[PDB]
Amino acid sequence: QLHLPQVLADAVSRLVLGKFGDLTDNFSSPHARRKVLAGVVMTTGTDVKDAKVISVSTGTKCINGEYMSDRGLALNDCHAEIISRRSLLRFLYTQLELYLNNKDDQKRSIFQKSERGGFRLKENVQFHLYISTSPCGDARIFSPHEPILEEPADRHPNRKARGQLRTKIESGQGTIPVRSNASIQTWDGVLQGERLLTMSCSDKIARWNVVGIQGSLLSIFVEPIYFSSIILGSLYHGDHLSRAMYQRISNIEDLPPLYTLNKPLLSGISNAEARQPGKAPNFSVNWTVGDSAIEVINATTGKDELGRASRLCKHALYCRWMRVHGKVPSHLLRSKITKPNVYHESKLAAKEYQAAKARLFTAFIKAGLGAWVEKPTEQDQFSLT
RNA sequence: GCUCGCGAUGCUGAGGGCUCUG
RNA sequence: CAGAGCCCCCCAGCAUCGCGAGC
Ligand SMILES: O=P(O)(O)O[C@H]1[C@H](OP(=O)(O)O)[C@@H](OP(=O)(O)O)[C@H](OP(=O)(O)O)[C@@H](OP(=O)(O)O)[C@H]1OP(=O)(O)O
Ligand SMILES: [Zn+2]
Repeated sequence: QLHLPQVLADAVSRLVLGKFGDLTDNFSSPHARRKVLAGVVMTTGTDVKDAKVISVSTGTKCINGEYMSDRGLALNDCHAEIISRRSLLRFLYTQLELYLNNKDDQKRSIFQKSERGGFRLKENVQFHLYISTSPCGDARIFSPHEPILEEPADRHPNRKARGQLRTKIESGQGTIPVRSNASIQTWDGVLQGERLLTMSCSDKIARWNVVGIQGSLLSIFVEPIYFSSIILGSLYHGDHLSRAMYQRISNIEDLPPLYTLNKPLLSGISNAEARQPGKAPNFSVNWTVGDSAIEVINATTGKDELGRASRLCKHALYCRWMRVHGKVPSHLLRSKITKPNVYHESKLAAKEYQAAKARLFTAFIKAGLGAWVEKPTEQDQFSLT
């Protein structure tokens, strides 16, 4: 019943692991098998009773080059924390839908009207990201073991490798830097046997710490949302994590209004999780609050065991978003969208968000940390049917 | 305090086998 | 079908140590 850093940390770890318990027949389910667990916990006050597990996810793999969807039906990245953020997106959509059904529901929604336009978060609402381990890339690649109590020092802080943007690589292990002669990925190229690169999770969370967690489409509706804390259940290295999360791009400049370099609370837990026994599960469990049960997606194909699209895929989210745009008057829009059709275009409508993202990419380039690796354009070139 | 090159030893997503278990 | 253990091999980075060169 407190709001100290460590008490908070242990609290959200406890809550997420517990909720995952409730969602998997108390860890008996075959879908309880996991290597990395992640989740998001909301707080609406300094008391732990005012804390609510929003989303829970597992997974350690990414889609194969073969199975990319030009329709956006696949999950490109099923590393636990990424999936957690996507589930959080679903929750946000649920809350916007809450605000827009009847005036009676508004008092129970986490959103309210914004004197700058569109919607914003009610005071004292905070989100907290939990990961059972350090996010792949800069935050963990150096020292993938627990820290030792005598020498927590990097011992080689000023190396070029430090802070560098790195990518998950298809069919290979370790998270590798970006190529100096990195011919940007092509759709037909990747489908023709080329190796798919995906930005590491450290890099992605830094990105979230600049452009927000809501992504481009929700910035049409809502003001930027940031994580107030990042809790690691194991492999917590303060200096490395702090570097990866924000510190390495302190040199960033000229951010659009309401956009800051978020520096969330970083904290491990008192009792670190031991490495989960057995093979690393082929799949990725997800769950958002207000759902009947978990959803199991095959991480290699980005779909479930029967080829059905996930509720977290680009398409589904776009459908939710479209259904929110229908119910929102143009004078409550932060950005002008008027008549939306294509995914990529609707993303580009969030001009401020896109400018912030540009500032991020430039921030990384100037520090000598590399150029961000985008999916081929064809990925976001689709509409609903 | 670094960078590059060459080695040595480890650490961290594929592919292919062997054995066992419900 | 599902799971476990072991083995072989690949992946391109990271760590440690040792040589050579340079800032
Ligand atoms: O949760 P993630 O797997 O990281 O998904 C993101 C997300 O794409 P969706 O929200 O459409 O799934 C980004 O979209 P934003 O909301 O940040 O705009 C997109 O960024 P772009 O807008 O630049 O496409 C990025 O893809 P990219 O690789 O192009 O950065 C992509 O990440 P993945 O491509 O790794 O799924
Ligand atoms: Zn990751």
